[PDB]
Amino acid sequence: MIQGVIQKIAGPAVIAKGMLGARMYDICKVGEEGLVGEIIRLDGDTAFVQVYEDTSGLKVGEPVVSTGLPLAVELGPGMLNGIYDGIQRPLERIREKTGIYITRGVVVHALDREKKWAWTPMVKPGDEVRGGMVLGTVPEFGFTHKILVPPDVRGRVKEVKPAGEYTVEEPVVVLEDGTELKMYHTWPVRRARPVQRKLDPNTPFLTGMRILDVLFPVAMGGTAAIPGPFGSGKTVTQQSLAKWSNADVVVYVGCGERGNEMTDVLVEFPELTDPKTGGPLMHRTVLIANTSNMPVAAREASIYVGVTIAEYFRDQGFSVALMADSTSRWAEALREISSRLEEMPAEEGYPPYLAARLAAFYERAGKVITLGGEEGAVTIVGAVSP
Amino acid sequence: MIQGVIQKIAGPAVIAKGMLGARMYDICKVGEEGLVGEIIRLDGDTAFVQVYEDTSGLKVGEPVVSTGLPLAVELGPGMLNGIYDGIQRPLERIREKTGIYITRGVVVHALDREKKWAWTPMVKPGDEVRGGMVLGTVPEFGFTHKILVPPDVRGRVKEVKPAGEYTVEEPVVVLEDGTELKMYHTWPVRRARPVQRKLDPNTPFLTGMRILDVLFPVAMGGTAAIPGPFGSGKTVTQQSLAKWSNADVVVYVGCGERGNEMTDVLVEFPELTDPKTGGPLMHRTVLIANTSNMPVAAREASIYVGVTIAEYFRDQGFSVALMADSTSRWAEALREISSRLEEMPAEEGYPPYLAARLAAFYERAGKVITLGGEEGAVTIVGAVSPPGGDMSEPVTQSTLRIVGAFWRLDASLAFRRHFPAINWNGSYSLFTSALDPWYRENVAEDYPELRDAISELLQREAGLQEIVQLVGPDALQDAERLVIEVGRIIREDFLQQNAYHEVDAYCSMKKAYGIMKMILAFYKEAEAAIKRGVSIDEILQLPVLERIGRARYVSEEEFPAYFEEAMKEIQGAFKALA
Amino acid sequence: PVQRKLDPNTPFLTGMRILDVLFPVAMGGTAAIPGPFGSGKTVTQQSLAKWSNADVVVYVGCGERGNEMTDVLVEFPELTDPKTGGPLMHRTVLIANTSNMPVAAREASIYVGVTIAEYFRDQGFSVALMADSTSRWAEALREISSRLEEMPAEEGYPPYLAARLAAFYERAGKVITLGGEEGAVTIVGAVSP
Amino acid sequence: RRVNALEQVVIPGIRAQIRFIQQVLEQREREDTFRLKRIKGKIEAREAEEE
Amino acid sequence: DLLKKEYTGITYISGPLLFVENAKDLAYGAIVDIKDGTGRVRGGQVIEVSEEYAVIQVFEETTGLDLATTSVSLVEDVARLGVSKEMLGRRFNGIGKPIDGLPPITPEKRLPITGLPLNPVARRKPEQFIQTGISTIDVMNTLVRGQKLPIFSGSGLPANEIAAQIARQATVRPDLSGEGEKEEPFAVVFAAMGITQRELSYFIQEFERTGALSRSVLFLNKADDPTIERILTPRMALTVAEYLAFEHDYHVLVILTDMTNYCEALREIGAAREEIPGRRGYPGYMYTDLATIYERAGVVEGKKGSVTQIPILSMPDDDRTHPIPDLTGYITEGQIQLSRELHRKGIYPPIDPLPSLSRLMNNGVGKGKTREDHKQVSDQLYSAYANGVDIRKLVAIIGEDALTENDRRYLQFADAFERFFINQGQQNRSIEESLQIAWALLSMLPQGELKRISKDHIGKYYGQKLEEIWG
Amino acid sequence: PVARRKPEQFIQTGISTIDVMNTLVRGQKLPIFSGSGLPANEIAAQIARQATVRPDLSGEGEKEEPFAVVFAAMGITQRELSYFIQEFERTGALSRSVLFLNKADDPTIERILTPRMALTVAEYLAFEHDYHVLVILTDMTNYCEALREIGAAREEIPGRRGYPGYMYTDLATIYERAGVVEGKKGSVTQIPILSMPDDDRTHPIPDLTGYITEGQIQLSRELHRKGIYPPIDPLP
Ligand SMILES: Nc1ncnc2c1ncn2[C@@H]1O[C@H](COP(=O)(O)OP(=O)(O)OP(=O)(O)O)[C@@H](O)[C@H]1O
Ligand SMILES: Nc1ncnc2c1ncn2[C@@H]1O[C@H](COP(=O)(O)OP(=O)(O)OP(=O)(O)O)[C@@H](O)[C@H]1O
Ligand SMILES: Nc1ncnc2c1ncn2[C@@H]1O[C@H](COP(=O)(O)OP(=O)(O)O)[C@@H](O)[C@H]1O
Ligand SMILES: [Mg+2]
Ligand SMILES: [Mg+2]
Ligand SMILES: [Mg+2]
Repeated sequence: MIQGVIQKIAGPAVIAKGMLGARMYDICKVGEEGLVGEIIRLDGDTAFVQVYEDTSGLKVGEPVVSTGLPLAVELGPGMLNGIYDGIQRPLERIREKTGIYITRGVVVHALDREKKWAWTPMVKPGDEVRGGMVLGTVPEFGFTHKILVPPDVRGRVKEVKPAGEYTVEEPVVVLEDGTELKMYHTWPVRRARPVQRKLDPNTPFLTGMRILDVLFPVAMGGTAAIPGPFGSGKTVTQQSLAKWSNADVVVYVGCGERGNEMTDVLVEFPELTDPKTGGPLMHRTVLIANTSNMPVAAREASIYVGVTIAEYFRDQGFSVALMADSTSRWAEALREISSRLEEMPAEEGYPPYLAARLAAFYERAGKVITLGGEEGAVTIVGAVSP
Repeated sequence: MIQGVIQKIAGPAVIAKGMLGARMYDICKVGEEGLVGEIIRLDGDTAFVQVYEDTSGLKVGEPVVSTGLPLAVELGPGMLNGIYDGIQRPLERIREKTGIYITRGVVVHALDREKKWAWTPMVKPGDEVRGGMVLGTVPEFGFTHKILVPPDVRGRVKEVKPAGEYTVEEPVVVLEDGTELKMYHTWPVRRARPVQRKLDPNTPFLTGMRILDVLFPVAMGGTAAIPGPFGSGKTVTQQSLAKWSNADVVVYVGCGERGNEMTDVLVEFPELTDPKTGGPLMHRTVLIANTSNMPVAAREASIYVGVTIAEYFRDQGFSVALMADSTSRWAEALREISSRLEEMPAEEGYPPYLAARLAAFYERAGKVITLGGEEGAVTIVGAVSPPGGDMSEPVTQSTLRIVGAFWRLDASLAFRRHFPAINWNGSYSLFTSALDPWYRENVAEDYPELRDAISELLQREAGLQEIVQLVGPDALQDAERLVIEVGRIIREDFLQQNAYHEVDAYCSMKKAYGIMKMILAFYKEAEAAIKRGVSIDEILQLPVLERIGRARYVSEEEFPAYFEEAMKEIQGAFKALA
Repeated sequence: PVQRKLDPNTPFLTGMRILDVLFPVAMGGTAAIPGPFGSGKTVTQQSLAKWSNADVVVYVGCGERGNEMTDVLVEFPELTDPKTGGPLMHRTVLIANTSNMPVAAREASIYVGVTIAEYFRDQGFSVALMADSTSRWAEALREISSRLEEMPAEEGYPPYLAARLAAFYERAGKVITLGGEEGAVTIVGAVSP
Repeated sequence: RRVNALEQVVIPGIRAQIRFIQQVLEQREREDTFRLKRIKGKIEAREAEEE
Repeated sequence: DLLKKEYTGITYISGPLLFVENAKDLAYGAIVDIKDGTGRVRGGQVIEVSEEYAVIQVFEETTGLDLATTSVSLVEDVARLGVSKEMLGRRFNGIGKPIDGLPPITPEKRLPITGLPLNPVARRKPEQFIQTGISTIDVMNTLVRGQKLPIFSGSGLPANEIAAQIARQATVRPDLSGEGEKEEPFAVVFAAMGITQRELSYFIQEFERTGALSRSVLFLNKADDPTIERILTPRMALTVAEYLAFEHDYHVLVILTDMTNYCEALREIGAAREEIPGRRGYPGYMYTDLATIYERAGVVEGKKGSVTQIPILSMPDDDRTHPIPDLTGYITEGQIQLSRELHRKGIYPPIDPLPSLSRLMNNGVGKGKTREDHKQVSDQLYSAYANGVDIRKLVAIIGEDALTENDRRYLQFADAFERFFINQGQQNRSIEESLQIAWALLSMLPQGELKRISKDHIGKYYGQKLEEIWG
Repeated sequence: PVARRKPEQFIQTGISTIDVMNTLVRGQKLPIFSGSGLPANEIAAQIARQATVRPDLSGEGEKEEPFAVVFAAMGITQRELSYFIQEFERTGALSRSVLFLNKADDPTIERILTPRMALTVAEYLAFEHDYHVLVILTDMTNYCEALREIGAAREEIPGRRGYPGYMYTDLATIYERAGVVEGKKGSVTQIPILSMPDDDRTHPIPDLTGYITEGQIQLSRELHRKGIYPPIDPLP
């Protein structure tokens, strides 16, 4: 791969040299410690890397290795009932490894590679499969988890594993050309997942609050924003929506907020009851946490990871509700990163491309017809803390 | 000529190399297409050229040739009844040559070379001539055009051609040194034309609008500015001034505004009638148009061409009025050019030399004694759209210090359709005292006293309005209520003027004097009746109120009978009340 | 440097009824007397110079109008010292600046005065220091920072204005000198919003 | 009643608006000063360092 | 040549810009194709050139580009669009490529998208009055054929519904002017900058319902599309509109969905180039750039076609002093301003008549065009409404009981004016009905105070009761 | 500063509102604050035409000493130039005065250098030949604007609002030249004139002038519109 060394350090910004051949928005490994970085500039033989972890103690001359791939998540069984870092790292494995403090340089897998899952095949040899088609089902906590072909895959199948228990990284389907399909696949978080059609929202998103349901309704597949000063009740409203709403899967994103607001959700939720299945409430919830004293550059990654997971659960036919705790912290992260690049800012120091990012993020929401034929929807409620 | 090639293109800016020998502000020909450009920088062997035409499609390596002369205009017969672009090219010739669109690289002469003019000499061989002296006479519509010696020429004459018809290229003078003089000459636009002496301003510039002529006069040689937000009425006021003023020649300059406003002038004016000659109104007007979607760099050249033509018509002996559509567009053009040069700007991004340009432009206005011994005058009215929001922008502040009158417009008055919407509190004039002797002789002996009484009433009304916001109109006593009602009467009747009405569009001086006399007589009678114990409510029910309020729409020649009848009714009504 | 800073426990007898009774200031303390123009700052400051119980008096002008500085320069020598009947100028040091002096001289005016006051403190005396119009010293500081392109913070003032003001006022206090004796410095500063 | 209403409601609101507008204008002046610093630094760099 | 040249010396990629150093052969303003290492082709435009290097802005995103394998190829020196009469009923993206699945258009001509200025001699005065079916537009802010009449809107206000209603109901009245045979329908050109799926779905449904897609041409640039593509959409739309109007004698109506997004993209490009800013953030040349878009409308001497523009833009904090509404109001020929306070009371359409303005009204009204009493009625309505608003501000302070009879009459006129004249719903009103309602409202006042109307018109029309029309 | 002495003698300007209620003293810097449309030029011309010293009231009757007026005009137009020439030449007041004129179309550096030449001449006449001189500066707003243009042309970072940081020092080197010196008989008195740009006294130019000068005279707009001349407001 492309390999080079470091010659400049200033906060979370690292400039590497000898990187001729690296591509834009790739993922690099930085230093002896092995940090995670992303390239957003190219200039001659040099590259500009923003680092998603702490850069203290680095020195000039440490090696930089490029993986050649953009920032991607692992989508598959095992994401429910889980709490993840801003770049999709399970927090309880980090607790088991390091202890009570989050140190940098820890490498963990997103999905558990050692759990056995029950597999029930659907396809037959000789069948023609396309992107987004369903091949196999796996039992989860009350749900039925479907195994989907990656969207950019077409071929014919002659190999099916029989019904048994396998891990997530065993080939269950082999295509005619030799492509092996597993229970999980990876997707870059900056690309919107394909669909067939988008539909007009026509059913309400029931929140359980009188004033929001009666006077100012939001439809299944719409977007909403809730601004207000500190102490107004944004977090309590969002947590009440997580508890009581009729969505099948709830994805909660904590972007630069208090750690207590996430510990409360972690502790209290398993004792509650799911309104529409009767099981524990935590079995339907996915948590992405990046508190305020964690690295600044990881705030953007948390938002994109959350919206990518919510898009993934839409394609299975569920109805997903996404709650972003604060987008103002994401805006502050963009301001900091642009300040390291010495770009000319717009009003209040925000970069001029700030509105484009917000437009691209909210555009992911809608009621669609999935590639497999089922109907799903994603609704987004984002809190603004000005 | 100095020749070189190009290596930089970025918008309206072109940087050439190999140009050692070029001079500042020369005219260069850019590219094989032959575009017109101007030099503003010198750096070693490279020069910086701004282009007056579009630059898309040019390639690095095309030649650049310098003409060695600055930007000049052709002054002579044939400029009246014409319309020109920013660098003095007739638009009718372009319309003949091209389609409905304006393309680049069109070459046309400013003065028509085919038309033949009647020539009548005024000199004989052996005479001594000097710069600015006349020699000849050419008829042109209702005017007699005089052929002037260029200001830089002195010598003795031995040649005259007799009376005949000749083209403008025909030279009919030969001096002893052998030089030739023609019916036209070229003058650079950035050099002010010389005069013999300046004069004090002592004659009003009659605009035909009541509030401007009465309350805020401007002299014949003075300057005025009219700032206001969009939709307040600058362009309508300027076109009314173009139609109804008593200037001999009106030069109208459009700088960065809509093309429909120029089309309106092009269509309506040939139908209208000249106030002082009875001919078509378009025979006295010259238009210079550089619309908003035309190239940016030509906006400055349009202003300079307009002021140079206005100065030229002054030297013949006329009184010229100049209307500048917007100087804010000129300022924005200067800001646009300064971005390419990478300079360090002033408060709002404008270049620091902006304030000197405006002062140099406005200083050309005045009443002079020309080099030919006659008397001429140029008066400049410049509309200043406040560029961002308001009156604190540097353009308006720089304009405030060099103008003798300041007609501030208000958006709140224009919202409620109270045109002309002049803000009376924030406006002023400095030409009142000088014009006072003229008003006593030509209008009426007591006219300044009536004007002072009207201003005193408006000030009294403005004072009481603070109390009205505090307690309401019901708490005021009867005298102050009467003052408030009379102020409302003045605002509704005297100041308001509809520019699209058939009769109200123009108002002479004596009609305004009569209306002021009627209003002051009514106020005196009302105050006397207040002293006799009459309540205010029954006074306002009088039928004479409608008689005053509709005195605007009475025609000019019907007016004296109406004035006599209204005065008699004013006397009759209040004598029977108490 | 000193040995030890003591707590203030003796009053600074200003010689005025209201200031001594209602709003006293202890020796080694700091007082501020603000007010708009025409309020009465200068008269009170000069009365403090004339009538106080301080052994040595230091008077600092941060840069005044020329005629007012002329007035205070002429008026002071004519007076008499209330302690002994001698001239008042024998116990005073005068620092004088006008508005046309170099801007570096006006900024360093209050530091020279406080340094001299600290010097007399080490000998065992009690020193009263009067600063006139610290607002004009702040203006001089603002101009110096504008010369160095210091990115103004609050209105035009540099971000470190409060640090300099803290450094100036914290020099006042009753201490035990290195020689084993006791001295004090009292600072009164006039502000003109 | 009128005096009390004017003393309590109107004057503090006007004062709050005045100070808010003053703070916004001060912020804009600070931002343009920063931009001027950057462009001066850019101008002085390209004129000397290049050969 | 047999095969075209390629340039590989690229050493800069940051944001939307891209530097190449061996490219002196590219003309200024040219269009280029940027080839990825994987075979993907992206478009770009050259705006700087030198013997040293060239600067290229990229339309699409820059993900996946690298300095070792990327190459730049050349397309023609001027951005040219192929147009035809066959393109009515088609859909296109932001850069002119089909997205309806049909084969591409065979061009009759290829025209530069930047356009050329119209000669002021060749223009003519807009004259024809257009009956939009809305009283507050027909009577007080009249729209004539050939006018640029933007709509100033807020965030939650329904500008799209008003624009769709105007496009549905717009017609001319040859009978009033006596011009003879009835017109042909308008041809609609719809250009969308960054637009959500909700607004796009609403517009598509509304055009499908009335069958207007057979006459329309749509240029769509969605919210999830690349931002720099928004530079080219209005220019391509106006090129097509100009071609249709001035070469095939159509009557074209152009709708621009949100000029705010265009200004945002323009600010992005300007800030990438370190240009001198305007007032808030926007570049100093934004006035000139907007002027090349708006000023392409009008009518031309000796031709039957016409182009009418209805841009829609959102004032950010309902603020009229923002740079975008300010420059739009300086360039265009009027504005229609929506009011949030009227919207909160359930009034539709919520047009506030006082800040609204139509500059070209006087050309299209008067006798022989609509009727003889139009202008005076409009002026009297304006003055009476202004007095009503002032009296509202007065009774906010002093109280209702302290009013006289005159102020009470003006207050009741203002309330009835809003409730009946402005609130009309989805119904279609002719000009005669609107004038009748306006005269009925003015009959609530005594004849003494309406000084702006001539006594003949008062003697003819005054005295109508509103209960006959509304009861 | 140890060479100056306290001002103690008055100057009779001939205007009641200045002579009685706002007395002008030899050695004072007393600015006139005016608006935009207010007649500052007429008041300046009247003061220059009428001002004189009164030795008979002083002492036993005193011995007479010369008097002179130095006039500086910055950024004036042609109309003001003609007005001042005609005002000074029509009554013999020119015989005792010196005029420095700078038109609006003249270069800005000459505007910068204009008041310093007037003050140099005033200092020379007062302290070499024992004259009592009176210096009048026609408009300080024009001087401040020219200073801003010159500073921006030399790539200097501006100060508080738009004006350069060293403007407070630069104005001080102009105002503080006036005064009266112990051991000498002559004195210099200054009457600056300036127009408030926003018509607000919190603008930097009026604000910095209040720190250096010793008073103010303010013209009133209401008195001007009522027909009163000269419109001096006695209260502020
Ligand atoms: N619906 C509610 N019912 C009861 N108490 C409430 C409700 N909403 C808010 N509160 C109270 O107000 C507090 C507001 O805290 P919350 O975290 O919701 O505020 P916030 O606006 O999200 O602030 P932050 O910006 O700090 O995250 C709650 O902790 C609770 O005490
Ligand atoms: N004196 C007047 N009488 C009647 N109507 C007037 C008068 N003045 C202005 N108006 C009306 O107000 C409108 C103002 O438009 P106008 O072209 O004068 O604007 P402007 O303030 O000059 O703006 P800009 O040139 O910046 O677009 C006119 O079109 C006309 O409808
Ligand atoms: N103890 C006092 N007795 C009489 N007058 C006083 C006293 N203190 C202050 N004043 C008055 O207050 C006014 C302001 O004086 P001064 O302090 O010199 O100016 P400023 O307050 O502007 O600094 C003086 O005119 C003076 O007469
Ligand atoms: Mg919270
Ligand atoms: Mg106009
Ligand atoms: Mg004081």
